[PDB]
Amino acid sequence: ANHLKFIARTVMVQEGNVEGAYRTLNRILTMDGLIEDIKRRRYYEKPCRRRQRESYETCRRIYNMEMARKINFLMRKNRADPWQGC
Amino acid sequence: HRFMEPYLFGSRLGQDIIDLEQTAAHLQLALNFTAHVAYREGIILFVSRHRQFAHLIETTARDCGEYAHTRYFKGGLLTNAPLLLGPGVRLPDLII
Amino acid sequence: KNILKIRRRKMNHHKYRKLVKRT
Amino acid sequence: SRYGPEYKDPQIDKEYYRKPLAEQTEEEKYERDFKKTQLIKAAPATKTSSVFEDPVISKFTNMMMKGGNKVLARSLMTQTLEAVKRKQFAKYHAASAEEQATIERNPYTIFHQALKNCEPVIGLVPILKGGHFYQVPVPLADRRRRFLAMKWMIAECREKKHRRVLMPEKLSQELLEAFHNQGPVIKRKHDMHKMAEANRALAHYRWW
Amino acid sequence: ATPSLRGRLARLGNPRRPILKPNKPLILANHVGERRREKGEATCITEMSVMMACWKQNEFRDEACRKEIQDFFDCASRAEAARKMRSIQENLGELGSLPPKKLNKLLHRFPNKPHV
Amino acid sequence: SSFSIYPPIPGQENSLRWAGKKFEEIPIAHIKASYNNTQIQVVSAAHQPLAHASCGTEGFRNAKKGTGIAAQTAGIAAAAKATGKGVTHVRVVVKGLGPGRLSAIKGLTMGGLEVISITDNTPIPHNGCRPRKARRL
RNA sequence: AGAGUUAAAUUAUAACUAAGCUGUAAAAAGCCCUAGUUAAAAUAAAAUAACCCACGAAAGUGACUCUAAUAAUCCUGACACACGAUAGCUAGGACCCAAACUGGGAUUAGAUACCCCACUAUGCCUAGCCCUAAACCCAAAUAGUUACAUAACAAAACUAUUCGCCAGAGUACUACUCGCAACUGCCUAAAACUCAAAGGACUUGGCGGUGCUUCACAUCCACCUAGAGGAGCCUGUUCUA
Ligand SMILES: [Mg+2]
Ligand SMILES: [Mg+2]
Ligand SMILES: [Mg+2]
Ligand SMILES: [Mg+2]
Ligand SMILES: [Mg+2]
Ligand SMILES: [Mg+2]
Ligand SMILES: [Mg+2]
Ligand SMILES: [Mg+2]
Ligand SMILES: [Mg+2]
Ligand SMILES: [Mg+2]
Ligand SMILES: [Mg+2]
Ligand SMILES: [Mg+2]
Ligand SMILES: [Mg+2]
Ligand SMILES: [Mg+2]
Ligand SMILES: [Mg+2]
Ligand SMILES: [Mg+2]
Ligand SMILES: [Mg+2]
Ligand SMILES: [Mg+2]
Ligand SMILES: [Mg+2]
Ligand SMILES: [Mg+2]
Ligand SMILES: [Mg+2]
Ligand SMILES: [Mg+2]
Ligand SMILES: [Mg+2]
Ligand SMILES: [Mg+2]
Ligand SMILES: [Mg+2]
Ligand SMILES: [Mg+2]
Ligand SMILES: [Mg+2]
Repeated sequence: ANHLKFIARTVMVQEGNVEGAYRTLNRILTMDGLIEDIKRRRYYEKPCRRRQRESYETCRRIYNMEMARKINFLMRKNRADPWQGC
Repeated sequence: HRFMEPYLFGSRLGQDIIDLEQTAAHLQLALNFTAHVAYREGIILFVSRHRQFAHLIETTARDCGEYAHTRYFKGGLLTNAPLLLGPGVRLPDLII
Repeated sequence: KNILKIRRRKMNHHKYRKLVKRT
Repeated sequence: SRYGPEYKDPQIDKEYYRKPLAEQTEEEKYERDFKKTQLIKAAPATKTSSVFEDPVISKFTNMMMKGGNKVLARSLMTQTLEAVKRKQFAKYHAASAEEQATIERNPYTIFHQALKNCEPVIGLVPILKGGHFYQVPVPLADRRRRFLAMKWMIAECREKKHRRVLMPEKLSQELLEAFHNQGPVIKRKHDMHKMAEANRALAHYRWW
Repeated sequence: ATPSLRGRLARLGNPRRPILKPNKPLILANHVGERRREKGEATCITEMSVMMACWKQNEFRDEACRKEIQDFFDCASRAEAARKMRSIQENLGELGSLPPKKLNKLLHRFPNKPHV
Repeated sequence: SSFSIYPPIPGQENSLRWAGKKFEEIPIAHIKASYNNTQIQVVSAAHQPLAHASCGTEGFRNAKKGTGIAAQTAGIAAAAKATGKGVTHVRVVVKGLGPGRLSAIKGLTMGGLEVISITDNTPIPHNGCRPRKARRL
């Protein structure tokens, strides 16, 4: 309100392309986490539920990061086997 | 492995180094035992599950006249030999 | 599991509270 | 069902084989059609190489057929065509010179035009959501649209006529009304379109 | 990078209050999850709207406007073609990673050792 | 062709004009996209309301106006009234996350308004007023 | 623990425009002193940072600034002393928003519930009480070891010095006592009586109005054709005789 308008969360369209500008803005909001916060703030969540959600998300992130790291590590062994039939 | 500590000389920047004095000491006894088993007409089976030198191991066993196993080891091979190999089968006297 | 004993204690406490309220 | 999956549908068009040298894209396919030992099913009795038959007419005759009286269905179709031809000729001869250049007497083209006029554009699908059925508007396939167009006219002419009036006589009038966009089949199509326009707000219920 | 795991779980050696309370043990499995199929949605809604715009102003007659109806038919044909082809292209290719069937075999080739 | 998605703030000296008017004088279009309704109000740069159109104002109903088609139609309805008063370019300010969010934006273009920028002014409190309790107890 | 301050949102309050706004799977009710934009005090709370793991004995604490300040030259140790989440009580104040209860509107055979609307105590500040939680990390404190050694699962098995508890289950977070600003309250806490069991863990089936993939080819739907349930008759049943 007190801040200047048309500065935050504003994207300029290029050559009349509106669908792509909307996708760019949606990606901006998703990467900044505003979409999830807005969807979460529709109904109040109790602190116990907030802590449970944070712990579950942290565990899921750790597991996904480790699985991705192992997949990237083992990506080398996807080549064709040179010792087939031995 | 935890049981390889007495058999290790040290670590050279992460990579463990195996001492060769104990290696030769064990290898002399191993070769003597294998030679005695072969001399006493014993069945020697070269077992190795590794898809890089399977052909080399098979050729070495063929040259030696001893037997080889470099493929998928079946479950009841040595235990349930009378049903996996034949009615009456003589088990190998040495496994390398 | 332990939920059976928890529910039994809950029912006993609820009945005691209702009895106290009535009398 | 007696034909195995390897059997392929026959080709009845004679011009497809008469000039295979006019194009090369079809050559690459028709040369390997027989090389793969592709067996061909027997040609159906209904379909032939005659130039005076149309698949739309055959489908309409099959739909009008009751039980297995294909001869009766064919006779009804021929009588309907004769009736529409004679009714068009009567109006052609009763009209003046300017209307003769506009009125059409060919029964096949007016039949096809009436079917296209009575073909619906979109249909309604009942979708269960929240324990209630909603008539979601949905685009229709070409075969479904043609089948609905034929079925509406057949059902209307089978029941909305007098006992003394015969099926070819009723169908002759109904074909002309549909061609001129005045028939109850056209009214039913408009009713379906209006229902779809009313239920357009429920189109988000569709998931395909 | 990987989030820190030191001092997170409830263990005898951990002196502080546990931070994470995993639903299931944090053991890296030897098989990745199967790819989830995307939920379908209604298509050609914006074109059906402009098609019905003709009818609402022309008393529901197709002889008034024809371009909207033809465009709606083209949209329906394109939607059907995309439903047919994407259903077999997406389950085959992802353009960013290997198929889950190959990934499961790759993981089984180099599995984890929670024991010993 | 150096193009920046950042808005042209008045503090700079860039020369960008739309129909001869600067970015500051271009009218605004506030699109409030709720979970059950979508409202559009096109106002001038001087905060003077020019046009107003909502999904309920188009003859829809309770659950009918909550769909995206209602917002797409309301976009055209607002664009027609905006063009009736001589508006060619407008700055879209979106408020709230709803199903008819992009639908109204594209309906404006369908109705004949050229969007130059999309502003997402969604009210996100910094843990201020306590919202209502969760559903499905 | 005190003193001072507010960035976002919301609202009491005014102006222009418009007719609905809100409400759900769908509706109805409610408000049309309504809704959108532009300005707007007071109260409440403190987006991202936080994929951080710090402080405090625990409860608990993460919008900003300032003051005071976080014991023990460090073992255990009560019924003694001091604290003790939310909820509730008393007196005074504030009340945007949320909400027990309540009153309407939905659904249901019933719905004094889940769903929507309005509103009260209350959640907010000062002082005084109340002293309870799945107050759980269900793992006591102090210094240690990786020796022997997997009931099962789970957070691996254990030493040395202590304190507090545990003697089948139901009765029973009960009755009767003592004590307590608590008087529908808290702590401690039995017995008669009934049974031969009460329990923790695990395996296999079965089930699931759990969820994710692949399906239905006369099969569920999207859809096609011909019939039953309407009439007479034939025939077989259930009933009266
Ligand atoms: Mg009891
Ligand atoms: Mg601590
Ligand atoms: Mg668990
Ligand atoms: Mg509950
Ligand atoms: Mg204070
Ligand atoms: Mg403010
Ligand atoms: Mg006030
Ligand atoms: Mg009403
Ligand atoms: Mg904050
Ligand atoms: Mg200290
Ligand atoms: Mg002490
Ligand atoms: Mg209180
Ligand atoms: Mg109040
Ligand atoms: Mg309220
Ligand atoms: Mg009620
Ligand atoms: Mg307290
Ligand atoms: Mg706690
Ligand atoms: Mg305990
Ligand atoms: Mg102690
Ligand atoms: Mg076991
Ligand atoms: Mg006892
Ligand atoms: Mg108690
Ligand atoms: Mg008591
Ligand atoms: Mg059937
Ligand atoms: Mg019959
Ligand atoms: Mg019948
Ligand atoms: Mg009958």
